[PDB]
Amino acid sequence: HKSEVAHRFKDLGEENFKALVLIAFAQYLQQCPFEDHVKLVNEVTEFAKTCVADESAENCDKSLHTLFGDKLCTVATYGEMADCCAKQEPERNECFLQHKDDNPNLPRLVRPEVDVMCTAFHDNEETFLKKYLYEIARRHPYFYAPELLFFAKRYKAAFTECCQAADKAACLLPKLDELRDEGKASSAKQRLKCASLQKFGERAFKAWAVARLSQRFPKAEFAEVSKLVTDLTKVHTECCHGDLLECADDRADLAKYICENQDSISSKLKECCEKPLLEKSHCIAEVENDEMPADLPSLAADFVESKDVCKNYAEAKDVFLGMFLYEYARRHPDYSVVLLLRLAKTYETTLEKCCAAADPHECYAKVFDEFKPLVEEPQNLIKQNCELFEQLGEYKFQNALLVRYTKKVPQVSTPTLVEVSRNLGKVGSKCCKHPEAKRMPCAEDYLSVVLNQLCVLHEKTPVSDRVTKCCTESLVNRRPCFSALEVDETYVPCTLSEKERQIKKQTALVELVKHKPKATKEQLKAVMDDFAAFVEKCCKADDKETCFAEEGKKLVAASQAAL
Ligand SMILES: O=C(O)CCCCCCCCCCCNc1ccc([N+](=O)[O-])c2nonc12
Ligand SMILES: O=C(O)CCCCCCCCCCCNc1ccc([N+](=O)[O-])c2nonc12
Repeated sequence: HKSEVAHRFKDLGEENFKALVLIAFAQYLQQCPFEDHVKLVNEVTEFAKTCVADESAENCDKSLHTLFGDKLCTVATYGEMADCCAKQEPERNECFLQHKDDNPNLPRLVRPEVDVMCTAFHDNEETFLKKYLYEIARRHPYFYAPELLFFAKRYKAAFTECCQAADKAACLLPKLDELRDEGKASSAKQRLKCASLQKFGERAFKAWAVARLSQRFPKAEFAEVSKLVTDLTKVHTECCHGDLLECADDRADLAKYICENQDSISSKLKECCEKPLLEKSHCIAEVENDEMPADLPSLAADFVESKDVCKNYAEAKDVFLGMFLYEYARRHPDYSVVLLLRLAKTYETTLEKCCAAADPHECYAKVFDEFKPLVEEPQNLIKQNCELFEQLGEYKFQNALLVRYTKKVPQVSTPTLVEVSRNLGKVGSKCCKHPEAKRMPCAEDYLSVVLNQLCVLHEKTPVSDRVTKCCTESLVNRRPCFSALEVDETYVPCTLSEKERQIKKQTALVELVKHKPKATKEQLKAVMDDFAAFVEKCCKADDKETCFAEEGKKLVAASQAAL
């Protein structure tokens, strides 16, 4: 047991050890140069082999925070992450974490042309892929390191199969702009999992987990789900605390376990558990929810009618609420996790109040009646925005929400709002196409992450106490806290693209609603319609920028005159 580097090296392999170590160095020291990290990665990788050969060799006994911190401390003074070294453990590693730059300073990543890129690769495949992990982990310091190993293998395959194609650009770019989209979503989706542990606790995270895993594996018993939750919570605690080697291994041992215990988990993991290691864990995560068992008793007899309701609750409070979550969640694949958790806390309060009572049954009898307005509230919201999407179209719909929510929160920065609206646009596409039954959990997967992305950015750049209240108040009732955000008060002041030529128009309107929030949907559409007539006329004159300058600062006091 003596060595922890060795236990990892043996388990993960030479190739993965090197990689996860590079991800971890880039995640802690984001501003530090590429060539310097590789130097250190190799230094510890060579050292780890030393310990595999002899576990009782010098400094092999040391923990990975003591080891990776020291190596990282070799130049780092860095700047605020300079004093992180003085701290001298467990303060040293704890420092590195709180100091992770979510909103980086780092220069914008500019895509060099196909032939240019295919010759940095091929020639030096090695440092090429090692640059990919370096640049991603830097700009995404909560990016699921084991997931990023799978992304590097998808990036290598898009290059070790496209640079050798008749049409190189048509091969590379549709897969390289897919891989780019898929990783931005994975960083956001994991940054929320982390926030759920850091800003809400182990119990909230574990509750989300019990709900979700119960929805996915309804055939599986309660003791089984509880095993997976316990293991899953371990992987993410480590992965979120920067123990990238430990969790990567624990995610591997869990993928393995699921595959050897399918009978007691699901039927839908057949091909998943035949796939290679990195694909395996990813497969199981994106797997389709299994069928809920045929027959099954009504929750009421076990959580309302039973005399032992307050007995089993006072005895084991968390187990009984876990069983409520498990039993409700598995019967409800149609409900979102967040929703199922509201019903669990709602129930928790009815028990906390009623089991103190002289007649608990006559007190908590009508509890499933508190649940109806809770379920109905989002059910109605989806088949509303879906009707509005089918009506207005992706662009117009986004503009409806952009205006609405800029009026509600002009404090939240313009690009956070434009990006928020553009994620909800995807709810209109991707989620409304689905039938009723699949739509609601589909909806939270873009909302949860976009409200949390907005929340996370609000730490580096705080502007409102009102927003900060929702970003903390509660995990689950975050969505209604933003929906019931009435507003604030009286403290308010040519071509080249098409998809982005829309954002240019969006960011403008967002700012326009920032300035004049009293403007009516009549006024705002009248200005944006006369905006369309500005670009249309000027992109067809034979004195191009002469029209943009003179006829542009012509509607400036025709919009400001429409006040
Ligand atoms: O799923 C993985 O992360 C990779 C593990 C390997 C695959 C195992 C099977 C799938 C388990 C799915 C459950 C994921 N747990 C989660 C907990 C808490 C929050 N939260 O926001 O509070 C989540 N948001 O999205 N997911 C969350
Ligand atoms: O699990 C749950 O019940 C919770 C999610 C249920 C799924 C609901 C899907 C309906 C369509 C919603 C689309 C419009 N809504 C919103 C836009 C913008 C912001 N913003 O703050 O910028 C919002 N905050 O709240 N709602 C927001």
